[PDB]
Amino acid sequence: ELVVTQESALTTSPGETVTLTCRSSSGAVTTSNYATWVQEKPDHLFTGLIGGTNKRAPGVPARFSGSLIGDRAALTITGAQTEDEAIYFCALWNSNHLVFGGGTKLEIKRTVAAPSVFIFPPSDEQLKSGTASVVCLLNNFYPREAKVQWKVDNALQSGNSQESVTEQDSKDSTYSLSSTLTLSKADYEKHKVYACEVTHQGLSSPVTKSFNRGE
Amino acid sequence: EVKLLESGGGLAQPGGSLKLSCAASGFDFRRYWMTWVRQAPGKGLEWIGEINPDSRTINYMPSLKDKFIISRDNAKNSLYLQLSRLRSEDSALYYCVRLDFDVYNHYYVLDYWGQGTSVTVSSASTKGPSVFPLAPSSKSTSGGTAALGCLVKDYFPEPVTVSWNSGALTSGVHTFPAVLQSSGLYSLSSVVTVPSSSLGTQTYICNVNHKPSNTKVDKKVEPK
Repeated sequence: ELVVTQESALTTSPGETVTLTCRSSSGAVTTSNYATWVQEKPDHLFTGLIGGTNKRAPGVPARFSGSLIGDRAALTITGAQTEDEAIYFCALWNSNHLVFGGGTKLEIKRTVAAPSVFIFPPSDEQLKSGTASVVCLLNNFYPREAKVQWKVDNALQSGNSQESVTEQDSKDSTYSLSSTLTLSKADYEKHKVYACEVTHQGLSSPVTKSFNRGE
Repeated sequence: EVKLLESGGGLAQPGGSLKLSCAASGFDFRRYWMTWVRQAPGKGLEWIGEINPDSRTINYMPSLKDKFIISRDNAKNSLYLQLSRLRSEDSALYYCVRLDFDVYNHYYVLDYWGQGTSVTVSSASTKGPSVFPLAPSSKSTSGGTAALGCLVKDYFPEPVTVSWNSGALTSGVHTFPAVLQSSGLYSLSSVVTVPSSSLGTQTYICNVNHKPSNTKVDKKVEPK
C-alpha cells in the first residue's frame, strides 16, 4: 500500500504559473521513483507530459516542466493557457509497479459570464410512453456554481430532478449545465405552468424560463 | 498515425471472465513495452500491469493470483488482457497504453493511449435508449442563440455515442455526462446552440449509437 496523493483541485488565471504536487506515503519522492505526469482532456484524451521527474516528452509545449519540491514531485505550468484545463495525474514507480495519484483538476479563471437559459417541454413521442421529462439548459457560464429551481404551477419541486455539468471548455473557459425534471404523464397533464428558475453570479436577479402545457 | 484499437468490452456477468484485446500499428510494436490501465466511472487512473517485448517480464498491480493475465503476440502486433473472477469493482474503461522505455535517459513515459473499451459487470440485462427531440423555438432565444437537442433516455449499460449530422456538426455541441436514474437506467442529453437567425438554415439530426443493445437511432430535430 504505497499511496500517491495530489491536490484535488486548483485554479489559476491565464498567463500565471501553477504548480501541481505529488507526494508518497512510503518516503520522500526521489529520482528513483521516475515520476511521470499524464494529462487527461475531455473525451478520455491522454498525453504523457513528463517522464523521469524532469524530462519533457516530445511534442509537449515548453510551458510544462517537472521537478522535485521538498518531499514531492512537482509539475509546473508557466503561463497557463485556457487549453491547459484538464485532469493531471502523477504516477510513481516503486520497484516493479506503477502507482497513479488521484489526479488534480485544473480550472482556468475568466471574467464572469451569465448562463443563457432554455427550457424544453417533453416531446409528444415521450408522452405516448407514460412519462414526461422537462429539460432545462444553462449554457456557457462562469464560474461553475449555479442554482436551478424547478417550479410546477409555481410549486417548488424536490427530489424529482437530476443535473449534470460539462468539463470546462478549452476555448472559452465556460461550463454548461443540463437539468431534467421527471414526472409521470398523469401528473404532467394535471398542471399548466412549467418553470426553470436560474441564479448565478452573473445575473443581478433570477432568470426564469417557462412554458404552458399545450400552448 | 500511431493507432491502438481496443475491443472485447461490454456486459459481463459477475464471477465470469473476459478477454480484452488491443491491435497496434504505426510503430515497431515488437520493440515496445506495453501497459494496461483502467478507470472506473467518475474515478482516477489505475495501473494494471505491463509486459516487455519478449513476454519474459510481466509486472502486475498487487492483486490475487491470476485476477489479471497479460500477454502479447508480436506477429499480430496485439496485446491481451484476461480478466477473471469479475465483480462490480472491475467495471471500468480499459486502456491499452504504449510505454516509452529509455534506460540512458532515465526516462519512462506512457506516451500513447488507446480510446478504451468499456466493461460493465452486472447481471441486469441490456436496454436500448429512447431518443426524444428537444425542439428549438424562434421565440425561445437566449443570448443571441437558439438551442436544440436530443434526450437519450433509459439505457443500460454505458456508454452511448452521440453525434450531430453524422459528425459534420461539432461547433456549439455539448454532450452532457450521463446520469443514473433511481430506476437503474442511464439518461443523457446532447445539445447544439446556434445563432438565432440561422435556425431554419439547416437540418439537425442527432445520431445515437448504443453498441450493447445494437441500437442506432437518427433523430431529426425540428423547429417547433
